Amino acid sequence: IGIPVFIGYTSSPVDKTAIKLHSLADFARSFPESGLMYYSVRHFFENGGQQAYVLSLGTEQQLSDFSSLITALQQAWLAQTIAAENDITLIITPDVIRFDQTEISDTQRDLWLQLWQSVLNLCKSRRGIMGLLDAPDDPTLAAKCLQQFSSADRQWGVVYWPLLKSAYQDNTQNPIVLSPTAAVAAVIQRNDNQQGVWTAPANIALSKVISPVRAYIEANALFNPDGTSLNLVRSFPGKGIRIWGCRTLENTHDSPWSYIQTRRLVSYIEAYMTQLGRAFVFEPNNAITWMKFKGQAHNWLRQLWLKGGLRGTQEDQAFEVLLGVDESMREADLRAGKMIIKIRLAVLIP
Amino acid sequence: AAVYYPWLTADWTTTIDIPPSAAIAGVYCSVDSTRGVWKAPANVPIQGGLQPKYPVTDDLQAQYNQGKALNMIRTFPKSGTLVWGARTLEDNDNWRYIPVRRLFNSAERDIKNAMSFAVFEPNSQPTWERVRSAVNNYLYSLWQQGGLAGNKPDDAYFVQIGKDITMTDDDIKQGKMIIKIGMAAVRPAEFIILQFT
Amino acid sequence: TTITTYPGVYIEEDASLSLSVSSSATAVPVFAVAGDNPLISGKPYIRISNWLEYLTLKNEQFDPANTLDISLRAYFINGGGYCYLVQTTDLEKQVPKLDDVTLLVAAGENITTAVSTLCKPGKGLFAIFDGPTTELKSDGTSNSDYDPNPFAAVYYPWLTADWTTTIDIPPSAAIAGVYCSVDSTRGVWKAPANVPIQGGLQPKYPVTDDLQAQYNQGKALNMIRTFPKSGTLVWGARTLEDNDNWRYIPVRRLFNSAERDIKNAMSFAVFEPNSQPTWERVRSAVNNYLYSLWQQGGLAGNKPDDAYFVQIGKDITMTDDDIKQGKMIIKIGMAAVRPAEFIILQFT
Amino acid sequence: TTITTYPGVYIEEDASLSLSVSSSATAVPVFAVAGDNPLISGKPYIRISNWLEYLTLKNEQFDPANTLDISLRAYFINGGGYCYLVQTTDLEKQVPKLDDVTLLVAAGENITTAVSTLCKPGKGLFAIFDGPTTELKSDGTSNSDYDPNPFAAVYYPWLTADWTTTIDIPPSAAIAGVYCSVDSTRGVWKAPANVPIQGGLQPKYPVTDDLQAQYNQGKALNMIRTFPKSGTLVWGARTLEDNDNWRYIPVRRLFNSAERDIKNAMSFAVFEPNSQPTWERVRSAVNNYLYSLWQQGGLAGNKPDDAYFVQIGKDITMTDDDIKQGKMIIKIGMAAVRPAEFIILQFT
Amino acid sequence: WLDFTNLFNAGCIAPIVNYTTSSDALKLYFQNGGGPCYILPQLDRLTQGFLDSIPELIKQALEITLIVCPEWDSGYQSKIYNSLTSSLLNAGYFLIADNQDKNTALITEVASQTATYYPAVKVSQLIQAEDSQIAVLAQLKEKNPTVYQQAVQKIQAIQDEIAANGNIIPVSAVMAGIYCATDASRGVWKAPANIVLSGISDVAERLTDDEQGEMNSKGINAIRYFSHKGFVVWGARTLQNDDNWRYIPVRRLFNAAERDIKQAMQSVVFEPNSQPTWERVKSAIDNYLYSLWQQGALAGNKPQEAYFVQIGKDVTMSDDDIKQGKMIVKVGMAAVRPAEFIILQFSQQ
Repeated sequence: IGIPVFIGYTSSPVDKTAIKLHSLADFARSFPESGLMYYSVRHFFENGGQQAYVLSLGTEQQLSDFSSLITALQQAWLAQTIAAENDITLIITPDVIRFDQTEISDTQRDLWLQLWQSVLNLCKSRRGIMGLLDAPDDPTLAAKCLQQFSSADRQWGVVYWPLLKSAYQDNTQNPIVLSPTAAVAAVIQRNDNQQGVWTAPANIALSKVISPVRAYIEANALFNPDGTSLNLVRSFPGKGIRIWGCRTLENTHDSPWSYIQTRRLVSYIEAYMTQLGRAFVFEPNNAITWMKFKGQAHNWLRQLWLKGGLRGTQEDQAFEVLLGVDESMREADLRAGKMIIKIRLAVLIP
Repeated sequence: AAVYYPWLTADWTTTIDIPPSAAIAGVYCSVDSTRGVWKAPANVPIQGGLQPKYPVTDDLQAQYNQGKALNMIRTFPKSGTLVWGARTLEDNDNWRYIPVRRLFNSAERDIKNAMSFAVFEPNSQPTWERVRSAVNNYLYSLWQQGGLAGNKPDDAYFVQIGKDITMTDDDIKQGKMIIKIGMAAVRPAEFIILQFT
Repeated sequence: TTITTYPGVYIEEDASLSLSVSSSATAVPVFAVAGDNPLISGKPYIRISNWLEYLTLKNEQFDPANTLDISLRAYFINGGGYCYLVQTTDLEKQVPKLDDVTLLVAAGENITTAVSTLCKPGKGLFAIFDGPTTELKSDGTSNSDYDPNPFAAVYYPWLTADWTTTIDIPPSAAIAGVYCSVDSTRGVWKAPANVPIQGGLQPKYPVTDDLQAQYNQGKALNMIRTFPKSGTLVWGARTLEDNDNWRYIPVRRLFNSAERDIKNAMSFAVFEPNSQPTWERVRSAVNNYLYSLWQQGGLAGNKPDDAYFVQIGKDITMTDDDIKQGKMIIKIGMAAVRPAEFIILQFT
Repeated sequence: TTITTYPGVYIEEDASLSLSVSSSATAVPVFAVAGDNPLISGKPYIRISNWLEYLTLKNEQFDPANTLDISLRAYFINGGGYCYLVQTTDLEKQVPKLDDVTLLVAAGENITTAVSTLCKPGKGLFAIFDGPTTELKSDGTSNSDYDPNPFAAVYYPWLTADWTTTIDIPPSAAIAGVYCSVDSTRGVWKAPANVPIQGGLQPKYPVTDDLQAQYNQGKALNMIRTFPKSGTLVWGARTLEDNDNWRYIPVRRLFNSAERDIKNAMSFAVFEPNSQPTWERVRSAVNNYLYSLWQQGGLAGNKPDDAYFVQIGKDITMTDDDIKQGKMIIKIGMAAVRPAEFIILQFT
Repeated sequence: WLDFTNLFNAGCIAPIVNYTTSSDALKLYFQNGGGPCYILPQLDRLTQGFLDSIPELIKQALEITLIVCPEWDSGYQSKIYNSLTSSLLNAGYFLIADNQDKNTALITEVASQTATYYPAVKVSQLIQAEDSQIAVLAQLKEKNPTVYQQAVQKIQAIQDEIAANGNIIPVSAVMAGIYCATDASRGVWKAPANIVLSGISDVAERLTDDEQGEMNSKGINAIRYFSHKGFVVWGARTLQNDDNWRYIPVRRLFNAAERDIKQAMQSVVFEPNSQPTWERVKSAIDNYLYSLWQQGALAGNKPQEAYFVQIGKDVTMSDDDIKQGKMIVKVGMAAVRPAEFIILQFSQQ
């Protein structure tokens, strides 16, 4: 299941390694209260979040500027730590709020693109890691950034907009503005447990949110049918605050990665197949081994199909596994010592 | 021959590290008794609770896995210490893997010992029927256990002996009986490739 | 081609291209603005998505004396979407820079030079003109000023409303709004005629049935007329070219949308290998798109092979030397559906 | 001939020549500029790729009083591509130095000396002249000045437009635009006549049906006329030579492209061995190119042998003494298509 | 990239002063999917001895396939390119170069084995290194601050010029990563064009369709920006403009096939020259080519139209060649060319 990690500056300095948190008491045991990322951590837990990680680049007081934050995110040690820690799945950086939107110049537009690229670089340390991204406050700059973003890792990026205000208050009575990334991350964990990975985390109610920091009408231009669209957090008349949108940063309309559930479902299938395949690393490459691998894979895929995870009326259209001296490889492949398994899938559409 | 790296260390070791070959020899017997000689002596744990002296990265092993390869003993996060790699010192397709070379060694040794009881027997048809049946049964047993690859037995092995099949008239007059044996040894699935659509 | 170098498990994903055609927006207009207007001065273009948004960009109240305001409110009251504002002297530069632009709207000023240098085969643009402001001269010679361009249409007469005081709304402003409403409801292949004007606008002059017949040939003038039982309607869907290929607006606009959709789809298959597997994928993608149009009724024919055909192959469309020079040639035939402009009833 | 000198494996590639003919652009013009023009002064030539680019090279606005500006904007409004600007006195020098040039355009000034020395058989060039600026004299003798060159054509009369104030556009400027549009759409073999003038230009003098009939023989004048239903059209596609071989512009221009394309292809076989294997490859490459032209409709014939023939061999085209002197001789025949200038309908 | 950092000092300053884009260029190469690579560091002044040893050192590393010079100076690049002997590139090595001008193409010893790209790319931030990373600065500071101030002024002088003119990185380093990424995803036969560049800020100069068409005839591959797609590679042509070696995938596919077959034949270099040997040799090559055809690397409906192998006593050799020890094998491959131009012909039928 998706286990998010929080990257940000923390008032209490700690080592360069992450920590494991299962409840706010453990968070209080390691960290002091009051702070932007602590408030979001509370928001994540209060929405239904079970467990998450926290990583600190430094202390809260050493915030300098946007370029300093991006440069700090580009250090090598963070990539190794998330790569080493196996169960991390999502990346969250709520500290982007603390910086003002002075102008809409090319200087600001490029900086937002680098933050997206830098986070996506961190997501490529291991396969299956999804990144949750933020967008500039006004729709004009966000639309400019969406159209002008050029990267081959658009498949792994999900962006939410706009910022959110919650009932939490500082010593001064001002509503705390929080990024929606923390809120959705709890929803994914709830959706992963109650409904599973293959259920889209959209059309679902959030909690303890007063109102989006901006309105509905200004957000019409951000959504786009073909590609480079956003996901909207939108208030409703008589239905509460809702999450409206489940599309990633993928551009091509035909790609199956245009939805967050499809990309995560395939990666979830990939993780088990790698786990299952490790038991066969040096097995003899004959008919007995192929039948054993086919049986285990077919049974697990059949189990997933009966939960509605795959699009199909019979088994054949749902999935297909090929493994043998034919239809998957040749005799020269056996002498080379490699086994080839071909798996076909049919994902759902939200 | 095969080479194993690195040297192993244990709690009882004080200043001299255990050579890897000593522990690997024990692994050979355990794998042979449980799964068979044709099974690769890799992806199996070290029973002594021994630890490698140096860690080997994934890419570093990839550098030494070609040509005169060095089979590696590595520690894995969820499986402990395992033996990784089953390559010999020759990279050709015939003898790239340890199990293929060791399987032929056992097959040759077994048949050679069996054939010493039929040395000075008459060299005629009745003897050829008996030697052909004995070798066929031995190879059939290996194919049943999965030591040879093939849908049908004739796709896995063949045994030839006769007056006009393997030897000539002059060979018989000179006291030579010639048997040709072919074998399709099963090879380890060193790499597993998964492709999705 | 994964290279196996260390023992383990390798993960591969299919990277072969998946090709399909997607329908774009076929009603995005561009409005022409005079030089003296302060809103457009000092900027390449302005994108306006709502009538209220235009007022937000402005700082005054609604002005019935400026042609820009009345044209925009007439366009929005008839339905539509976002529109661009471009200086007339900058049309030849900015229009090619905007790949989403579909319609070029005169908006009440001379854009004859821009149309001839922009609306060309393969460009995907279409133009809407404004008819003469005076009485329709009886003998039928009030068409000489126009150029017989098959990518343009002229509408007559200028419209007036209650809020109008002394300047009449150009017809092209309201017609552009009608184009979006018809396309969204019935489709691009539907004729943008026999439909009402939603703004409650009234034509400045009445047009008799016989007078329309005089101007309905050759470089015709599509007429906005009032009917006793149907109110105000748009009558006539003819372009400025009278040949059978491009006589009607829907046929010309349908090809514009089809070419634009396929052109965008093929940009994802430019440097792909030029062999049999690629030809099978492009053939299937184009066939599905044309099959969808025939199902909706955009193409005429009892069976699909009677309405369209797609050809691509090593000996069908290109030769051996064409492949060696990096040319992929696809032949596409299409039978567009035409309006039933005249209905003839005969009884015995 | 790999030399085996050490034990090992030897790698080499086949180096036999591969020959193919590629189609070159057939509408690249060169414009003549007066000496006093400051833009051309101090430079050999200027290459202009767009109308906006020409204004960028200039520093003033559009001037309707300079012949250069009106000619270029008339050329681009009718379609076209990159063009070169050369001084008239330097035409004989710069033109042979540009191998992509196809057309020579008078652009409203005398280039008779340059044309006579440049447009010769095998050079691949073609010239477009300007007709007299006065009334067409009735007796038909207003043609003594022009030289009967089969590589040149004359167009009458000069054109006028709304933007023109006191100087009329030379006809050759607009016609050069028509050549590019016709070549791109229909092919170099199609007559550049019976096609509209896209710029909204009007002829200065009307030409009656009888008057054109007087000047359509010998050193003919192709006429630009206005028709009641089709607007302004180009009428006539005759050169200045009236023999059957080169009477029509399409026949002369089709050959000009054919020799240019084949000549470029044969530059890869200048020093190849003069034996049978080379003859087979040269014949196959030329046959494929000519077969492509016949498929597109550029050559008339029921079967390929009725449209073209290629001959090359040891006893077919060249002798033993020809080979020993380093001569390879290829004979090429071509049945070019011709315009249907007169259509005669007979009823019974 | 992590391996490079552990072995080399990443920075924008060459060892002592000179400005180097090599560290930044290598970062872009790994950012665009590049795999393991080889580094040939140049030390001190550019002597003639280093030039002569370049072909020798490359040949010792048996796996090297592509040659890239990630330097920014045009004069330095020209010296490196000319140092590559014709016998080196003709042995199965491909060179990737950066054009210095839009109008004229590069001059290369082996035109068929060279790809040229234009324009250069821009990045926002370079790699800045502490004084302990620059080789001769921390030691120099504590020993003599006077000369340290002298060097820092030149370092600061270099720093602001780069910021002023923009951070321009040669594009050949980026393209090398695209080559490996394409070869991992699709085959070597797939053209490396139409691939989105990653981790870039802007191109040095924007290009139009008309301008690119001028260069594409000359053989200069362009980097174009498209609104619907971003920054992509638009061009897959080498520096030779004949029918055979015109597209990069065709040339590089042959290099792979020749090198693979040549390496396999090294175990046959003294086998008996008789019929049984020819049958084994023919079968091995036939299976290799058959596998390539099924992957889509060769054009043809049946194997007889895609490839052919010929070896025999009277079909390829003769009695004298056998007596002299020659074994001749004929291999024919019909590679697949990219569809550089898509032409849509719409008719109203």
